[PDB]
Amino acid sequence: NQEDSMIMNQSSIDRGLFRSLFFRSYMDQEKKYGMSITETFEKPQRTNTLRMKHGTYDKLDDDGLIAPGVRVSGEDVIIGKTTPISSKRDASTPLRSTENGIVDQVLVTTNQDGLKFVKVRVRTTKIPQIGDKF
Amino acid sequence: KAIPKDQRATTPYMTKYERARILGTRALQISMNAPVFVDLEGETDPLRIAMKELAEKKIPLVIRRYLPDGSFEDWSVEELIVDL
Amino acid sequence: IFVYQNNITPSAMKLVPSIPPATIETFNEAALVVNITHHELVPKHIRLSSDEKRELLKRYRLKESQLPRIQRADPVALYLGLKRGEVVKIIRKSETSGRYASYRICM
Amino acid sequence: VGQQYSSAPLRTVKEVQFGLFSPEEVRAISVAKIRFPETMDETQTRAKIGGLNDPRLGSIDRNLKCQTCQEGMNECPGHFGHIDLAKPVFHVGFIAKIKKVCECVCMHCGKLLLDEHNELMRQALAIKDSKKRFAAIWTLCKTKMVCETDVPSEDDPTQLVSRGGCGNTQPTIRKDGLKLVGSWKDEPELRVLSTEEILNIFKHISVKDFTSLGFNEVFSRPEWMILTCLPVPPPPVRPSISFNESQRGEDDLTFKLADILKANISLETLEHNGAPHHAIEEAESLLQFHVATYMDNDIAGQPQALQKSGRPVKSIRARLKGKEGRIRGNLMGKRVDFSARTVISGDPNLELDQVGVPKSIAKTLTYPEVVTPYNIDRLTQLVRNGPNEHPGAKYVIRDSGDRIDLRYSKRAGDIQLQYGWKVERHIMDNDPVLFNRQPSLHKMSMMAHRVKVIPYSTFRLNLSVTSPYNADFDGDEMNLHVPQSEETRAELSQLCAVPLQIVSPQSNKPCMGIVQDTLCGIRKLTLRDTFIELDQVLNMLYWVPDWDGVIPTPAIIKPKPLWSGKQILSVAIPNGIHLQRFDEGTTLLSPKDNGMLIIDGQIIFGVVEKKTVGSSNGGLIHVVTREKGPQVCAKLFGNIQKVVNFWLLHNGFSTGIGDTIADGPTMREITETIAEAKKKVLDVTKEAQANLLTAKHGMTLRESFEDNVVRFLNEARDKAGRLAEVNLKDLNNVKQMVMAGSKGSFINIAQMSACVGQQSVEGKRIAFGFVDRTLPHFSKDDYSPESKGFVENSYLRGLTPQEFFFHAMGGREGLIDTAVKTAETGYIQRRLVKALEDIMVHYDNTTRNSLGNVIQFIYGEDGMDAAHIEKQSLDTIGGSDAAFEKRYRVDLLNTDHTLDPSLLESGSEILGDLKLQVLLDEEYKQLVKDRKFLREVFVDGEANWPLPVNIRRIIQNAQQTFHIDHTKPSDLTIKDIVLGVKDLQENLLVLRGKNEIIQNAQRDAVTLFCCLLRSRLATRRVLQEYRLTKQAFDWVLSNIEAQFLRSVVHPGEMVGVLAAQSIGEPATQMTLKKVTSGVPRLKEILNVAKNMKTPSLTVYLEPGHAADQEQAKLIRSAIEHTTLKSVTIASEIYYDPDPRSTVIPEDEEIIQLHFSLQQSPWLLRLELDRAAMNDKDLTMGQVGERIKQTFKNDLFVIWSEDNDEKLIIRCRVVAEEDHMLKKIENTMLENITLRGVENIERVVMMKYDRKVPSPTGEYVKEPEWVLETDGVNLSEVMTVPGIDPTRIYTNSFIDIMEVLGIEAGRAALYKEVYNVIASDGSYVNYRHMALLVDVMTTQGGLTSVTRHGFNRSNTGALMRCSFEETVEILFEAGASAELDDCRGVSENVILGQMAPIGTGAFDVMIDEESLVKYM
Ligand SMILES: [Mg+2]
Ligand SMILES: [Zn+2]
Ligand SMILES: [Zn+2]
Repeated sequence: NQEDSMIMNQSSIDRGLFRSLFFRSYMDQEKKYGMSITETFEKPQRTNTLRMKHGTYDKLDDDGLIAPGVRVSGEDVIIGKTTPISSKRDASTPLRSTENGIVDQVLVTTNQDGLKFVKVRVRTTKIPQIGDKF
Repeated sequence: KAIPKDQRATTPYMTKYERARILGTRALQISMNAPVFVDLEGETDPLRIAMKELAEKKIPLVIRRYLPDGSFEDWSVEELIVDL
Repeated sequence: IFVYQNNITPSAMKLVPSIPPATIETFNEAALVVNITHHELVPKHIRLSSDEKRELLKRYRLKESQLPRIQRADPVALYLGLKRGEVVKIIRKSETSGRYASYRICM
Repeated sequence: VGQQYSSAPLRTVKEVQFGLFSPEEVRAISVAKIRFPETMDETQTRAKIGGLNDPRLGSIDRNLKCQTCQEGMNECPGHFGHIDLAKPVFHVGFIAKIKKVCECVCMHCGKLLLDEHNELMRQALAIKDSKKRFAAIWTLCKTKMVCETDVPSEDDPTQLVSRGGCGNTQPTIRKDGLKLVGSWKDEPELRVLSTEEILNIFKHISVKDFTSLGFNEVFSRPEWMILTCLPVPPPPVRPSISFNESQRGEDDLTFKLADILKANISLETLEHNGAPHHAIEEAESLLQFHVATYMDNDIAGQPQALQKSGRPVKSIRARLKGKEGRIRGNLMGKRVDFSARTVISGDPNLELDQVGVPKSIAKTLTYPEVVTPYNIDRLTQLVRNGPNEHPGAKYVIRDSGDRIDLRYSKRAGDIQLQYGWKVERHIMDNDPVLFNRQPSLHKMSMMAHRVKVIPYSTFRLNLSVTSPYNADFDGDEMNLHVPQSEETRAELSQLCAVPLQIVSPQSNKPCMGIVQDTLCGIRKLTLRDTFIELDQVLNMLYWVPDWDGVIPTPAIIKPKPLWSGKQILSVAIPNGIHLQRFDEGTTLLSPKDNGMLIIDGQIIFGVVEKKTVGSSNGGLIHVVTREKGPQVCAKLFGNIQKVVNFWLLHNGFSTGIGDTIADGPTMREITETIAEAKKKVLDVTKEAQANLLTAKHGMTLRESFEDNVVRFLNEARDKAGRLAEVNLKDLNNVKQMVMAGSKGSFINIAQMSACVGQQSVEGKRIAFGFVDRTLPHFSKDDYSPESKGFVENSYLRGLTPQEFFFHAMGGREGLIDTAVKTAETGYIQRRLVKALEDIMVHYDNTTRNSLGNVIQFIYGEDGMDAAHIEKQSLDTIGGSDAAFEKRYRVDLLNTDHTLDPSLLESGSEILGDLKLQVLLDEEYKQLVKDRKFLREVFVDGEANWPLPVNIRRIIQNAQQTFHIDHTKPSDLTIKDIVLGVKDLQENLLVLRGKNEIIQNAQRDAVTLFCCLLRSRLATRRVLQEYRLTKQAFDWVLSNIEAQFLRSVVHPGEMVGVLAAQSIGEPATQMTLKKVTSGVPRLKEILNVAKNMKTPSLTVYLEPGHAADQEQAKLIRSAIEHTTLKSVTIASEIYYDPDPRSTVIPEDEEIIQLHFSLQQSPWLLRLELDRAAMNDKDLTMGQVGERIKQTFKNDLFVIWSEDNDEKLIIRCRVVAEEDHMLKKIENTMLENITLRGVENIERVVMMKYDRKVPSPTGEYVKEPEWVLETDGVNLSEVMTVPGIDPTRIYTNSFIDIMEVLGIEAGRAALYKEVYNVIASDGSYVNYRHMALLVDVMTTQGGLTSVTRHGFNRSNTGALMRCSFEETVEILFEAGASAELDDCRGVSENVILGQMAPIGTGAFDVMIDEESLVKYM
């Protein structure tokens, strides 16, 4: 506890002492080229272009998304977007490398243009650590 | 061009710097599979063996002590007093 | 050495380089009132000979450059009547030594 | 390091010959033709043409094709191209010398206007400095703006020289961004000095002529300052950052090249075809524009030329300019591999040299050990663990250099390692790493620890190392760097280890102290009052890691076996230590348990706290490092912490509101102390109202009350807190803290338990931010205690709403100045360290640098290693010349001065001997020699000076390591002692030299130490006081000798960087009969300011009359500037046409007196103040004759005398005079000096308490008169009868060196800096400042610590560009074909080389001969 620091009762943290939560959102759209060429929202796999990310696509369903409630890991795909060029480049968006957690809400709407908007949430239980600020 | 071994205003003591670089060059070479001029008496850390080399003062290194004017003087590891 | 009350004509002082090798030094009465040199703050300044100067560079392995240079206008370098090149051996005192030899080359 | 071998020989970068690109060479040096801005793709068809990209430069898209060089992407350095400009262009920055040379060279023949016929031009041609040769030539030739066809010879004037032809006039060249403007005259015709016209002349310029300027016909000609050939930068300078694949990605540099390429073929169209002339100058000026734009956009030419994005466009200048601008953020500074940043936490279990390293960080950080038979087998276990198990390996590098990435290999378990391979193993337990807490302003801020792979995600550290790093466990973020070279980890372990820097070279004191819990626990235990019982004692004794397992005798064994808190602490303390302290309340029986006595690692008495276990010069810390060792003492920090804290854990400590409350009536007494001073407030308040206030010297009446009213409010603010200070018992948990020192001060007790006090901004007691009142809750005109910002309440009682708001504003200031000075100080560190960089200690035992220019001829004027020095005492200066005689004089001829045969075995026979007393004469006479010597260097008596080799400590050890019984006489002969020193005196060496001067400045260097040597080892003091044997004496001489040759400074030590890193570091901590308070004062001296914020001249009285009160009473008004403005109330003009008769009745008789015992019709009458006159003590006759002799014979004076109450001085003169007389009164008041030297204002008197040796020898106090003044103009103030023109000092260091030599300048500058070291009380050894002070002196005068002092001098082109100005500095390196030594720090830094710093200085080789011997 010297030069400003402090000791903590873990057998108390265990009950709910300074137990918290933290929720992160993710954004992406079904971006249009004009000539009715749109990025595809699904689960891409190699074939023609193979310009893809390295994470786990395997967790996502076939609407190019994980349904909320699944345990996300680290660098695994959360957003499945395929880039058509003149096939399967790819512009999929994965989990932030640092983070971990569970999917909270998988929101999908239409923008002012009507482009398949995605809003995924990453629900983590931040617990008192050996060097957290208080 | 240089200066001879007689005529040395250079401290006859090894500098804490010369210690660190001899004991370091021997640490490098000895880890680089180089010949060991001391008996490996239970010693296996390259840098450590190099230390028991300056002890047995059987390091073949010679220090080129350059004078800021241009010319220089030579001193072997044996030649330097280690009161460091 | 000319000791004027107020000043000298710039018409006159152009007649200073006129008689070489002989050097003509000029000092106003004003700074002479008090001995500028006899100060607490200024240590000894010594005019070092051709051989004394050479020896300095030969032993201390220096160059015409490397030396901690001195002003010509230094109230000392005029009180000693110093000219360019001359070495000034200065014996300053130390809080951690007592004495230390500093050498200056006049400009 | 580059990737893939090349048969090319490898080497150093020994010179960097800067120059200019010959538009001739640019063409040859090009592989590419660069013709069109169609960059890459041949009409979207994904490739590249003869355009901007790879017409033969280097391909993008992970491909070879780089004109035969190919080599992929990495190992493929960029390949330059070219582009021929359609018309010459003024190279943006070289536009300077273009205007300049043009004013020197005849714009007709290409010959300098002036030559070898003009004497000052000759004087210039002679100057051996390449740009100062220009400096004079420019100033010279710009003048004569007509070249001479003929001019008279140096011999006779009727005899002319046709030297060079053409007599045509030169223009008056002035800028216009991209085109110069001439001028010649009937009627002025200004010529459009065009690029084409200008370049021509430059070609013609005589070799010898551009040679006599800053130019070169091999590296940089002036004819290349104008571009015809632009080199096209390759793509790894202007990248192709493609989005996915079918999307562009060119850098803004590729744009401005395309925008030039457009502008080149535009000027080509107009030229090659139908010429539009005054439309061609547009495509020309745009090419001229974009070539000047693409290099620099951020210039004086208003258009920053924004690209269609509003972006100024990435100027090649903006790409190299300061911090993260290549030189200062990508070259001098970098982002490195093998690094780790983590949160910090405290630790009572780690050794001083150990670092907290979480598992994950140890598993992420790799070290490459070479497969040698020593390791191999264990590395093969690491190899079958990979990066999951703590000890494992990330990669395994083959003999060939193929990365076996253990993590995914198919043979990852197999791995059959061969020798010479490199296994990239995790960094593990007790390995070396560079741990660091930002900013790295201190040598001590970047130190090396020992890995101890702990769980839990934080970087933990020993709590004694909380101070040298600047640590606080509020989640501080620290760095970590993993060495890879077994040579590099040798470099950490030998100079960067924590146990080494225990003792601070920066100030000659140890910089690691025991803190908080350990600082309060140790004192709570080292008391007479505290004891421990066997069960808890045994736990405490075992807790010492290296305890002998020996149960010490319990001091009390009566009706309880008890162990004192000191007999258990003595256990950790190493046997052989000697420490004697002593204080006020110490009497060896120390009733107050005061002082400190530790004889042979055992406590006798005293209480351990800051004065022992604290980071102090005398402190147990310091003692143990010198007297026992470094990795020995760092163990002791651990031993103590472990044990003190084990006892503290069981004794317990807490601090609550109970502490803030003083005993009942003391709290009442506090509001009595504030009330009595509140009455002392109304005293002055009532005194000021009726104008009875005696305003002091150099003080306003408004100021006089405020200055005094503050005094009694703060006098009582202090004594209010003092009441509660000792009222709070020995038990007070807060008193206990401050007792040891752990955390807190008296002020704290004051502001918490008694009263807060006065709050002020800019020093001003919170004034009237409204109309004459403090706040709208106040009455108009309230200067009251509470009104101008005084708090009577303590934090406990709770402050009132008002008492709280006034606390906000005063605290507000203490947040601003933090942000301000912490940043200014940051720039102040930079400057000191960029100036003192190159500077170090050499083998000549001299102080040199980046060239070899000497600063000091012996480092530190002495030649010792900064920390080896402990404040030693010179016993020879002190006492009366009689006390000295008793203590030192030995006279073996007199019965009453002979050393009795109780002192030496020879004592009875050594008496009455001729040559034996003749010997002693030299002994006492050399001491009397030493006496006055030390009394000349320091005439203030003080003996407590920083001197190497603690002679005290050696004898301390001798008396208990030789068990000398001061019962029987010493064996020694008088011959043994006197001479034994006379031989030791020789073997104590600094400069090892064998000549004259090297032997001479050597004697000079160890003079002081020798005077101390002579004080202790003097014959009497040796046998009378010491009673030491020949054996012990020889040990005393032996131990002093080598301890001294260890004290020699190590050639290489970056003494310069170190001087700055001991000045710049504690400058930050500065929280600041009136001067500039430390911080702004420092920026005045460092920046060398002549426009001083606080200029002050201090004069000491004339030698004799020291205490003469009246002497200063005369000099004062004789030095203080008095004006007619001072003594005058009102100057009026009347119309008195008659000389004799005065129509004024208030003057009617005044005239008739000073008249009887042609002249002006306009009268100038002016009234005087009797007090203001009889203030500088005046007469109307004084004033009268003063003005009389001012105007003299053109203006006549009459006046009323001091007897006459109408204080008037009437004046007249000799068509038009109403305006002419009104003109006179202007000069009259402002310029007519009446008394004293001008500028020198507020002359105030001081009875300066001096130090003079008494009539008996005793150094004694002398109260003498000194006139301290607010004015500086020494020039004549020195030439005064009543002053000491030797003691006379001034603030303006400039004014010192000006009038009294350059070696007195070094002086005024030093004194002026040491009184900045005392501006926060803190110490810095003389050597650190005396180096910097010598830096701004060794030039020949005074130089600023800025880009126009050190960064503009001699040092190589790269050593200067590394600070303040960059692209700029490098531009004059080019045009004036400059050169880099590659001798300074900054030089090798850029190149990524081993600079000649410490370990890098000397070179190591192997003698086949010494190598062959061993076998
Ligand atoms: Mg901080
Ligand atoms: Zn290439
Ligand atoms: Zn001409």
